Amino acid sequence: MKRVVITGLGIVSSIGNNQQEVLASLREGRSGITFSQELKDSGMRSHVWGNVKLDTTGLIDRKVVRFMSDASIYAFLSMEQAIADAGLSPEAYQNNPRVGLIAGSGGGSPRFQVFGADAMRGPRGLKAVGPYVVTKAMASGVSACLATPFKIHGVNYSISSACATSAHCIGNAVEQIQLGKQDIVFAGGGEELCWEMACEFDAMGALSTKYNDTPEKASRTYDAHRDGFVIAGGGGMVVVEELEHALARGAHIYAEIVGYGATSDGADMVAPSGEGAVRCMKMAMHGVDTPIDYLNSHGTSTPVGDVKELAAIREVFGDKSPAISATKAMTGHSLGAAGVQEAIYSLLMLEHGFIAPSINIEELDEQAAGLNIVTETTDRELTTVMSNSFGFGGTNATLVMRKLKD
Amino acid sequence: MKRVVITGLGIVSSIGNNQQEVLASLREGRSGITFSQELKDSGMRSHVWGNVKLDTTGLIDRKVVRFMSDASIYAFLSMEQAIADAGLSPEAYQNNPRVGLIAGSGGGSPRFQVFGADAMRGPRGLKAVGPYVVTKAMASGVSACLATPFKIHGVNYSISSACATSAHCIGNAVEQIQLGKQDIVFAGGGEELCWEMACEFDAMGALSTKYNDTPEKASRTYDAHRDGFVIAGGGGMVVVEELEHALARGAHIYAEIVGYGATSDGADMVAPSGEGAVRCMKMAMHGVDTPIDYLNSHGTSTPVGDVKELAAIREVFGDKSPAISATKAMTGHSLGAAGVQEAIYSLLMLEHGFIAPSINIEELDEQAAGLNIVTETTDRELTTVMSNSFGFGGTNATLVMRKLKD
Repeated sequence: MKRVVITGLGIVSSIGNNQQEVLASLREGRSGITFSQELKDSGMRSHVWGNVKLDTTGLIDRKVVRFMSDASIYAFLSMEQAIADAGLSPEAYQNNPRVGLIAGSGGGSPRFQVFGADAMRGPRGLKAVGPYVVTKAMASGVSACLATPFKIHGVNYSISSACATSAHCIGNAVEQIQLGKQDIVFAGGGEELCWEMACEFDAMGALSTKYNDTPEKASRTYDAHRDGFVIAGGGGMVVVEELEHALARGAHIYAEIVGYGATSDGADMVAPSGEGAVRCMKMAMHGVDTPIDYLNSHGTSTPVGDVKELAAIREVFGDKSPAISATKAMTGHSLGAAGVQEAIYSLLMLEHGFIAPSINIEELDEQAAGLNIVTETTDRELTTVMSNSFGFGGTNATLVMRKLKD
Repeated sequence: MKRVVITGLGIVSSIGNNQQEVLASLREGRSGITFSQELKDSGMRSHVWGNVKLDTTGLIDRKVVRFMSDASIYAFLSMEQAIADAGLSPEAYQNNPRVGLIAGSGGGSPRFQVFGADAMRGPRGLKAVGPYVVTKAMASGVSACLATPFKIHGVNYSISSACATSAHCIGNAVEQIQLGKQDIVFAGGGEELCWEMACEFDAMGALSTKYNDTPEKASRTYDAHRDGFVIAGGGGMVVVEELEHALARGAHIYAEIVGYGATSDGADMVAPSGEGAVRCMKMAMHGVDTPIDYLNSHGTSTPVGDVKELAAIREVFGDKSPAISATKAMTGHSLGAAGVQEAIYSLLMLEHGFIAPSINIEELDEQAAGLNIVTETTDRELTTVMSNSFGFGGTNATLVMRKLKD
């Protein structure tokens, strides 16, 4: 019966290496997509990506970083930011059984899986593989690599659900607190950016390929000429905390998590049914007495997906369409890190009072007609915001966050 | 405040392809470890494994199986068994928002990650990769591939936590019911068996290498000459259901889940601290008014691990040491599938009234002195059983199950 609030945030993405840079990008509709020589050289048709523009060299202690893959590094850097932003000191969160960590990635580390296989087939065998590939490649790398250095004693595991990954991590963190098991749970995720994983999506025809010469226009949610998502990477982390506990320490509260929906389509393996999304949004709005002012859509910029989601939104809201914008048009699709990053973009909009634009729409899709899709930065006092995450395998997640009465 | 029971089970392991074969093996102390030509040819030092002796060819519909890797296949076959065992008909669990699925694997699919990378580097590029590698390789493949064919509408995601993976899946399934969100949750996991993933553990020195010529004696938990675990694969799945709901339909109840502990060491990345295990077992016994009759230990057959756990058990029980046996001596370590498989071995013991033997102990370790480690099949009425799962990254899980008063 506990109330749950977010008291700190951290982020490393294609549009910024901290919340200050991300905020500026969001206000300006600044694209984080660039041309990738790595993707091109691999033989892929998609040569654009949402890359993290930061050299992480030396940013993490040698003895800690030896066990990590990029998803973990990104998540680790985001957690450090979150801890500082939350105002937490070591004695408050370390070696404390009421403090946990739930963070994951959608793909683990294809790069280190392959590195290990290649090394093993070489003339050096096991010696070339080394003793650190396991923690780099295992699916729970993101949580294992963070829980250990930060001395976490509470829950510790990774949740994985493709594009919905980090949204479920936050939702499950919420449940641990409601259940009275934890006081604080660091929730989020990370994802590496590499051709080893990207080629898989390109082979499936999911990625954009017609705008390689104009990377900033490849990701274009709702535009009539969109042709797939633009892959990205990065990390994000939020401090999910129980209300009394947060108030007792004088924490700064960004918002209260008032709704969480998690459903399944039980239909198609790669395309959304729309029906599961309807159920998901309704579940999250259950008991939310205020209207939704802004909705950060999943909108990956794919022909079928953008539309199914728009159809589900009409079903749920009918004529009360809330303001809508797809930030993926600026950032690209970070897969496992999308859920937490997009929850962070929404919290910043709620905190600073503006709606980030849905950029690159040259010709609005017909099925988007009649909806309030915001295409230019607009200042507006927001109170209740919603963020959708629908992943492959038909797994859906929706989070609803609302300002806590001052 | 709901009570949670287990009403059905399914299993595909090194010691049996169904619960009937597993039961016979457990009663006889029959080893499921064999010599692996695949492991030897790869250049590894460990040439033994706990393989699933079943040809899964044609066992799953073509259109469903095209998206799956072995972990998913093993988990899929286990679910079918569990549904039949639970007495559930399609109209009861399909397209039902109160029925969910939480299942994962520890490594996803190293085999298909590598296959995709190798194909991409060949002369055929993307054409050689194909459109199915994503669902095969993504970390949530096990849940995504099962939720879709079985028409699941409730929760759908994968939990990953190395050796504790499927134990957390079951514990999280329990919480969904206690929260009143679901009536039934299929919980479990699977893990593929391949050199691509095994070499990573061998490179780290975790696997047994001194008994390749006598495979049946390689896994020897508590023996003084153990030298590492024996890797295995397979799957398992249990039907976690709310009590009233189960009684209302006349379900057969194997046991009630009376305790679930989930902790973190926050110490070593690969070795257990023992302190996190103490806290984990205590949390799971919280409020359990009956003594633990039998404890299915994590016991992987490693020098340091077996001992830390034995030390934690002494700390918790002192002089009330319950009967103890490590079934991994017979089955090997199935990683992500270990948790649910071992919960199934314990349920069969509770249901049939016997304690499976801890085999291969020729010379008992000194630190095991004074504990009731069962080395031969012994018939005994059991009432409350406990099963431990401690994984890399210092993530712990303990489940406590008890017979429901007739």
